[PDB]
Amino acid sequence: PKPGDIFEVELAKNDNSLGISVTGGVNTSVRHGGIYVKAVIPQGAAESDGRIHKGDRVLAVNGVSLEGATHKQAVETLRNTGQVVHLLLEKGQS
Amino acid sequence: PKPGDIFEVELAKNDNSLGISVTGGVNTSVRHGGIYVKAVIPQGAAESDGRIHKGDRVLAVNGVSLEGATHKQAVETLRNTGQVVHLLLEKGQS
Amino acid sequence: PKPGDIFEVELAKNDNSLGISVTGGVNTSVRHGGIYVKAVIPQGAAESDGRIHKGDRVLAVNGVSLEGATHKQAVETLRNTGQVVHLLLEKGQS
Amino acid sequence: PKPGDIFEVELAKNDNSLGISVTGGVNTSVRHGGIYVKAVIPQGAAESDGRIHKGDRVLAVNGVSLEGATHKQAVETLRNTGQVVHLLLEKGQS
Amino acid sequence: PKPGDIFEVELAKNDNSLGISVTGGVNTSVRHGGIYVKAVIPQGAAESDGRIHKGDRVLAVNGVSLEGATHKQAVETLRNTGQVVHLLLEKGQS
Amino acid sequence: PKPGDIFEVELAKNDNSLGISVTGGVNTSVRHGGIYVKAVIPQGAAESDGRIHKGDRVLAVNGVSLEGATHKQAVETLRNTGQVVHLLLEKGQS
Amino acid sequence: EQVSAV
Amino acid sequence: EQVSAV
Amino acid sequence: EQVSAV
Amino acid sequence: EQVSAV
Amino acid sequence: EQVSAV
Amino acid sequence: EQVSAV
Repeated sequence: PKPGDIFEVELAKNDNSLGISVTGGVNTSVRHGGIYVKAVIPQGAAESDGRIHKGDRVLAVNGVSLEGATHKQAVETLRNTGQVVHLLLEKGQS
Repeated sequence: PKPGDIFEVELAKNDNSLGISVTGGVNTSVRHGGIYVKAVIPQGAAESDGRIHKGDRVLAVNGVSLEGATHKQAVETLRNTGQVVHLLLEKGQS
Repeated sequence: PKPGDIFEVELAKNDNSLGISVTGGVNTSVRHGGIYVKAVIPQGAAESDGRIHKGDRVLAVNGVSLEGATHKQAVETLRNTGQVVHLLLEKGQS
Repeated sequence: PKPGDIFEVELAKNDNSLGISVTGGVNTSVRHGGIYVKAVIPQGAAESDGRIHKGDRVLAVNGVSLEGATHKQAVETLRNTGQVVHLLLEKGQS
Repeated sequence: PKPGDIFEVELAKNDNSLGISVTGGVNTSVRHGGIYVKAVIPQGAAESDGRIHKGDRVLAVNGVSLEGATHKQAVETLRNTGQVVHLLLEKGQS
Repeated sequence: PKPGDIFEVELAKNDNSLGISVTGGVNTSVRHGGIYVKAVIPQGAAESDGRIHKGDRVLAVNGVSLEGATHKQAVETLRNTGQVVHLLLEKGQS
Repeated sequence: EQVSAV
Repeated sequence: EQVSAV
Repeated sequence: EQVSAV
Repeated sequence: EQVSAV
Repeated sequence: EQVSAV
Repeated sequence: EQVSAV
């Protein structure tokens, strides 16, 4: 995808983790209160798959929007998932 | 989804199981002969994912309709699958 | 698709019609109470598109299942649509 | 869909219009700077289709996110489209 | 999309045309025998939609691959369609 | 699917393998330089899932086309993936 | 036995 | 009345 | 406060 | 070398 | 400023 | 003629 494009990924966890760290939420000072990928963990699921990178925004998880989510809410939504997770993203700028 | 809505799930097995029990089939007395989720197993795949609940109807598996399926046929179709399974469902009423 | 396969079509109306006639419903004697394509109208939308044929079953319209629908209910659901309609089908046997 | 759910619509224009009015943008005082459906126009495309309602949020158009869009930017993106338009939405609360 | 990415478009015809000209086929000297967009017609459907450009490759039409198609076969497949057409493409390089 | 139809599969690896062997590429003498499934490995992921068979063509992996790929390029693309992989295929003839 | 146009 | 594990 | 037709 | 309108 | 592992 | 495992 190019920056701004929507894309989706079915991501299988490794070690019960998606392999990303996230930042943001309506209660933070991060751009728009959005949920962004802050880092991709070495050897983790996101890295191995290769579609998600730092700066990508997470819009939804398993069909439910992360809009209006606090940081804690979004993190819980991301964690309260099974072994494979459907994620909807906006491509960031590298 | 609200009751009656179509939805789809890519579900990864746990312990080689989807984590649901199913009831129904053209040969049973269950509503319409349809295939329904009777229960969601604790700690299983469906529960952890959180999208499938008791009362949801399974319409298809890996692109093949369960219409006209006997109980035994539908169960075989659900079992004769890989580690991740595409399911097409109708949301039930809670 | 082969018989039994799920498929979907975004169909644009012609003359404000999908170009099919449908039979069935939970109140009829048609197979399973399902909603089936009885005919494809010459020069109509379905014919021109070429994916829907007599014997195909309609499972959903614009994301809403036709399960349990009476004949009249399903017909209303099919008519109460815009110029382009999302249909979910099961391929029938020719 | 229930409130908060993601959904998508392929919408055909009527009279070269989607049949909605939109409010919001990063430069306005509307919730989060998001793009929302303010009204659904009588006899228009959105109304006839029946899936989009007042309060729904538009997340993307033809695969491109409306995130960060000013009001004017989002409106241009929505207008600079063909006769059928792919829209990605979050269901609002009625 | 960036070059090489798969994307899909539901395209409504204008004047009963998709608004593109295509080149290629297994019988021609065009790259790989593939089906490519040679031009996008002013005021036509593809132009107005804005997702398809010169150099994009058409992989499938209404769910059927154009692989192995002669020029004449692919052209017939593209023409033998309804008012809205599902196209699967690979993004080209501008 | 019937021969020539496009289909897609989210496939979970077993033993860190998709369970197929592939042949072809722009540098080989295989049909069109395409990437084909040469065999499905016993007890492997593809076999267990049941949708991919010998003779199917792989068109894309995780949203990226395999068009123009050498054998080595396509193989690297298929290997440089996570635990679950999105594959886009054309159904072959049995 | 009911057939309807849509 | 038939319930099965999958 | 800006509302636009599309 | 063949170009066609669709 | 909050970063969390998922 | 090249066959590879994936």
